Order: sequence, then C-alpha cells, then structure tokens
Amino acid sequence: STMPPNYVARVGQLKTFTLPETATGSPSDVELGKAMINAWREDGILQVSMSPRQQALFENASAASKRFFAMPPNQKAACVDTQSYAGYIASGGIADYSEIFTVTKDLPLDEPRVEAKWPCHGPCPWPDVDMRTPIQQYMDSLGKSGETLLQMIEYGLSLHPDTLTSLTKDGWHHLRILRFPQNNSHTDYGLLVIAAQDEVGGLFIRPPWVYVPPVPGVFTVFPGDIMQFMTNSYLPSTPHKVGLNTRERFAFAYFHEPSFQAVVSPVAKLYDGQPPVEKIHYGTHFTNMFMRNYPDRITTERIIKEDRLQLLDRPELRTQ
Repeated sequence: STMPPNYVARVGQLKTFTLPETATGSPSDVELGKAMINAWREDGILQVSMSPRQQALFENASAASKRFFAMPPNQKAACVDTQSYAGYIASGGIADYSEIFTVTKDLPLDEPRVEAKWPCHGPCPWPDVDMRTPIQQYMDSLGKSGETLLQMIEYGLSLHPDTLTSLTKDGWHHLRILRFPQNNSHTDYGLLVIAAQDEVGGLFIRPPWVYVPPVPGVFTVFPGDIMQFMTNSYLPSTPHKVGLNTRERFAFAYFHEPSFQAVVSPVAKLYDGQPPVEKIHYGTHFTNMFMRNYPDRITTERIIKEDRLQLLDRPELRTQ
C-alpha cells in the first residue's frame, strides 16, 4: 500500500466510470447519472477514466508543475497579485514545506471587471508562458468534464434541463496546484472537486476515514458544500485530508464553480414541501472564504484598504 505512515484508514473500493463526450439525454446518460449518484451517496467519491487526450494534458501540466517548484524560493515567492488571490503560497536539505500555486480566472488589467476594481478579479501571475499554456489547456479539459458531470447530475436527479449548467456559465473555475513534502480535515466550497494525483498518494475522504489509492489513468470527483446545499444533503459534502508520505507528492485540485455573479438557490424538487428562503451569493461566499484563509496576503489587505467589499452588495455583481 502507498498509504502514508502513522495513519489509520480503510482502503476505498471506488466505482470507475467513463463520461460520454456529449451529454444528449439518451437512456445511457440517465442510467449513468443514476449510477453516479448512488456511488456518491454510498462511498462519497467516484473515479472517472481519463481520455487518452486528457492524459497527455495531465502529463504536460504535471511537467510544468515540477518545473515551477524547482525554481528558487525567492523567484516563486514573487508570484503574487494585488487584485487576484491566484499565485504562490508557501508554508515555511532539499525542502520541507507544503507549497501551493492557485490559478483563478486570468483576466487582463484592461478587462471591465478588473477596471471596476471588483474583488478577486485580476491578472494571474504566471512566471513564464512555458507554465501558462499547459496549465491553461489542462483547465480547459477539466472544464469540459466538469460540465458533463453536472449534466449527469441533472439527468440522474430528473431535474429541469440547465438547472445546474446555467450557474456555471462563465463560472469562477479555479485550480490548486499542490506539492506535499516528505514526512521527515478540510472542506470544499463548490459544486464538484476534480482531483488528480501521482503514484505516491495521500488523499483521505470521509464517507456519508478512507484512503484513496492511486489508480493510473483516472481522476477523482467528489461534491462539495454548494452541492449539498442545493440538493438537500442528497449529494453530501465529502471532507478530505492529506497525509505526508515518505516521498514528495504532486497533485491537482480543480473546482467546478458557479459564476461569480450567480446566486445559488435550493432545488424545490429535492425539498419536501416548501424550500428554505435562504440564498447564497457565490461571489460573497468566495471572497469571505479566501479573506479568512489568507489574511496576511497583500490581496486581502488591498480589499480592506480600498473597501472593495462594498461592491459585493451592488446588483451588477449579483446578476448573470
């Protein structure tokens, strides 16, 4: 077993599926959607086989990840932006700290949303184009898989068409490039979390702890908090923790998210009788989570100094 030491968990026997290239509402899509829902309600997590074209993009993105983390520390620490939370975040012989490079929506300085000084909207601090192109193409392939999974959920739950896919139009998709060093419970604010890992392993989940073994050629998908809110605990939020192994581990964390301007509301079908009157504005939910997780960041201080949080109450940031 590739399980990190000093940890006690059960090995997971997850179901593996193959997503169709285009969800059309065929009887094959309805049967596949219902099978994925039962897997999420029983084990809390399922695996999806990568297409051979997606495997090439994962290898290119994994190569650009190791090339970035091989740079000197001061060259990586300079990858910070004052308008966007994307960039490098550190922990502390070779290395001994957990490093993360978040990639939010990359918008130039002349974009209307960045000119209006909206919170979290800004350029992405890429160190070079050699890292920007492969990681961007990897996010585009994960965006296609994330949308097909949402169409599977609407077909399995027999929801009205475009019930979930209409929220992710220009969605605030962001990717978290992780690196965990040698050994010598977190949540997830979103609809679906697509995670890909190497052969080292160290991912643990909590069914509705269980170790997720590394399987070549597949990525793992588990819902988050926003999915549980809309579905009335039908698809529960799966907590995840990472354990340090004997060797360095590289992994990805993709978040298929609604639009920054979209306001999610519970599904009236999945609620007995009347649904709650509560509504979550994702733009306010996203900024509140990053301002709490990264308080000492220059991005948070600028939002506080320039008082950009007052823009979250304007209707232009709530209609899309």
